[PDB]
Amino acid sequence: MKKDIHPKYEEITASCSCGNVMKIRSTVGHDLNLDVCSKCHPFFTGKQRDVATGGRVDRFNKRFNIPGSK
Amino acid sequence: MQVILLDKVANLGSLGDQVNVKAGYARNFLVPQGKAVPATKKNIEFFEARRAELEAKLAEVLAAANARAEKINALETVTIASKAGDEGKLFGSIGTRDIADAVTAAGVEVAKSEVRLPNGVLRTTGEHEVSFQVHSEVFAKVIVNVVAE
RNA sequence: GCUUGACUGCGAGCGUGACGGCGCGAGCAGGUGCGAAAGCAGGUCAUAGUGAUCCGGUGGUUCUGAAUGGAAGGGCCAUC
RNA sequence: UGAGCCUUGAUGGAAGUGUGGACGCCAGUCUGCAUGGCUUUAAUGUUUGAUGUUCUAACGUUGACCCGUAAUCCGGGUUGCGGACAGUGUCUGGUGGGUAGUUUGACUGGGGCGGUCU
RNA sequence: GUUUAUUAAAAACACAGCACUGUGCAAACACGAAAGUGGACGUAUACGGUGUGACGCCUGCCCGGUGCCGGAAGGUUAAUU
RNA sequence: UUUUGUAUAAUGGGUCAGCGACUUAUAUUCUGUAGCAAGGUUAACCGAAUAGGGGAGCCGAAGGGAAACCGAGUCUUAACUGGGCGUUAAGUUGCAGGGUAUAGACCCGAAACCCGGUGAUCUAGCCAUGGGCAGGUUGAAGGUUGGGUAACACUAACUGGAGGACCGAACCGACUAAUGUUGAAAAAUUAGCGGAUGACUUGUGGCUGGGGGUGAAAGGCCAAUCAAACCGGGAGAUAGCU
RNA sequence: UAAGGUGAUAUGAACCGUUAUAACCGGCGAUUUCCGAAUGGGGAAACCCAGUGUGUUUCGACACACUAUCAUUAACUGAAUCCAUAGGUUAAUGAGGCGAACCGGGGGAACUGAAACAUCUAAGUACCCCGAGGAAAAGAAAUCAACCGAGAUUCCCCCAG
Ligand SMILES: [Mg+2]
Ligand SMILES: [Mg+2]
Ligand SMILES: [Mg+2]
Ligand SMILES: [Mg+2]
Ligand SMILES: [Mg+2]
Ligand SMILES: [Mg+2]
Ligand SMILES: [Mg+2]
Ligand SMILES: [Mg+2]
Ligand SMILES: [Mg+2]
Ligand SMILES: [Mg+2]
Ligand SMILES: [Mg+2]
Ligand SMILES: [Mg+2]
Ligand SMILES: [Mg+2]
Ligand SMILES: [Mg+2]
Ligand SMILES: [Mg+2]
Ligand SMILES: [Mg+2]
Ligand SMILES: [Mg+2]
Ligand SMILES: [Mg+2]
Ligand SMILES: [Mg+2]
Ligand SMILES: [Mg+2]
Ligand SMILES: [Mg+2]
Ligand SMILES: [Mg+2]
Ligand SMILES: [Mg+2]
Ligand SMILES: [Mg+2]
Ligand SMILES: [Mg+2]
Repeated sequence: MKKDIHPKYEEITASCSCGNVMKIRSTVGHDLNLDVCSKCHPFFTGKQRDVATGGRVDRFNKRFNIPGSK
Repeated sequence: MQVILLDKVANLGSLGDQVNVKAGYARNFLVPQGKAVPATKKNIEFFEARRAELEAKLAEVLAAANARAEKINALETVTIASKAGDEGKLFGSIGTRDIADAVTAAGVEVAKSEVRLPNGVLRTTGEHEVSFQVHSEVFAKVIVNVVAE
């Protein structure tokens, strides 16, 4: 709903029947939530997927640091 | 993809291998519970260094002690004295604690370990081919001679 | 019987329309067919048989082509 | 279980006995055991897909406990059931008067109906 | 019994009864972007939706059309590669 | 005023007084007038501010062609002819006016749509907690006892007290007629009328919000408003109509 | 600064002032009940009720001060589990509410126009919401230009309807 790391959420867009309509739409992202820190205990968090990777890319732990200074 | 190891895992994944892994590399297994990976650019920078540096500590055992046979086999034989009576039967028996100390004074604190010695010899006076080894691939055949003081 | 004038490029001057537009047209240029030749032929005896624009499709052309050479795309001509 | 690889046996090396098997041009190979002198296809593996079966570890739990806490909420922990299922995001086909915006011509002895429209 | 407060009290709405249909419980269904709540602190002798409207004797033929229920072998067919 | 046409019995006005409708901005084009002239003129800005400075730039003295391109010519065509459009038309910048364009665009006026708030002190449902129902009837089930049966059915007195039960005040409701209709009253009064222990009736407070609620269903009710409430806004909506 | 004054309807009364300290004007300070973010709990705003302190006390007890939530840190504590977290207590700091336009950001109509209407228009406007400042925002080229070169952003005139 804000994705703890690489924060994202409900952007708005519109629809397109190609024929007629431009009804507004609305996005979101991805819910989901895992993580378990091998430096203490399994802290978890709700993050997007493309948000999980990134952390799991070269953070995973090297990233909690930003939430420190939330 | 592929990742390093920290264990053995059914698949070519011996301690220290970066190959044949599956998507979502654990993070729910092989990384958290048990071994791990987070390969990255910095984590291999050290681990990968293990290939080169380990080969050194592992090379020495095959460097200094490999052909080291001469320094204990350059002589045609070692010779110790004792006591006999019959056609040269040594009462007790002279062996490791003896051959060793002797050659040790010579320059070999050799231990009675990997020595092939099938029996505490010197029981019979004369020669006795006693091969000894310090390392796996290392070993040397050295004949010994029994004499009576 | 012989043929392809159901030609290509223009057009004096007219008729008819609010306009878009529509119609008639001798004569000129290039090449045709028919006739010995004068000459006739720019579709059918004439008057109905029709759809503007836009968006595009196809072929032709060095008209243009966003640094330049190309290209895409645009124009122009022919046509759906 | 297909397809690719590509590492091996089978289309262009002589025994004597018993007997197993596979293909076989049915003048007859190849190999098991007890005893002796590159083109076509089988399989180990490896990749990649198709379906299934099992598992744990993600994910769920509107089962049971402990703690925060002399809370029905929430969270964290122990355990059981389920399990890569379900569920969600993006994209996508079908449904969709539930809901929304609209359209539904003119002439005409009033309007309609009929008929008309170049 | 109810109804058009302020021109209609009725033959209309409701009713108990009947039938069809859906729902295995985190129920179907409804309110809600969600959390959550109602259904129900109920659990198929229960809850919902539709139609008929005590009771009596009954409720015939049609599945072509539309809708719904099952099948899903074969044809056609989206994103995707 | 509107009409072919109105004394018209078609429209508007009781009368008077005050107010009440072609404006404004920039752009474009004509007309008049003024300046200058193949040239006319500056914009922002600077500023010893209406000066002076600033000529970025806009318009005209050249046009033709779709254009490259050519040029008083040029397109057209293979054409050197003809035909189309041009070629000894002075423009330009102010000022005042006629018109147009963008704007609310002479003025007044919809029924409506959209956005955000206020409303369940009426009313409709529902929740919690309290209250009301004079009097007079009928007389279910159950039960006791007598008869009766092998035993149960069954029957008779009695007791018993049921019911969206019966007549009828309070209370609740509204079927009929008269009166009222600038009323006593924006739904009542008078005489009758229906229910009146029930799906009853009522006090207090609470909960549902507008495309939403509630609805024993009439599109009914949601504050004298309901086929989509009231208030404020988009707003001078739009009005080929009066 | 001064010959006059105690605001107005508002006089009357009782006073204050007059050749160096009334009144009046300006600066700084004192006091500033209660309600209201409202902040001790509560609450039909201006009121109901409480905990811990304090002095006086005619020693009865009363008037006053502090006690909101949240965050940064620190100190002390301390579960499920060894630790360790979680959670609790305290202290100091700061924040909360209110505002005219202008500014940045999240969300975002329809009327209307197209002489109907769905693309398109109105318009990113009206409106709602968050946030900051005297200004915001922007800003020092992975810019533009054409083979010459210019040189962050910003605003005005023009290119051009
Ligand atoms: Mg004819
Ligand atoms: Mg509709
Ligand atoms: Mg509309
Ligand atoms: Mg008509
Ligand atoms: Mg009745
Ligand atoms: Mg009525
Ligand atoms: Mg009535
Ligand atoms: Mg019926
Ligand atoms: Mg029937
Ligand atoms: Mg008339
Ligand atoms: Mg009159
Ligand atoms: Mg009239
Ligand atoms: Mg007057
Ligand atoms: Mg001419
Ligand atoms: Mg009754
Ligand atoms: Mg009466
Ligand atoms: Mg009665
Ligand atoms: Mg009430
Ligand atoms: Mg009303
Ligand atoms: Mg309004
Ligand atoms: Mg508007
Ligand atoms: Mg108006
Ligand atoms: Mg207080
Ligand atoms: Mg308070
Ligand atoms: Mg319109």
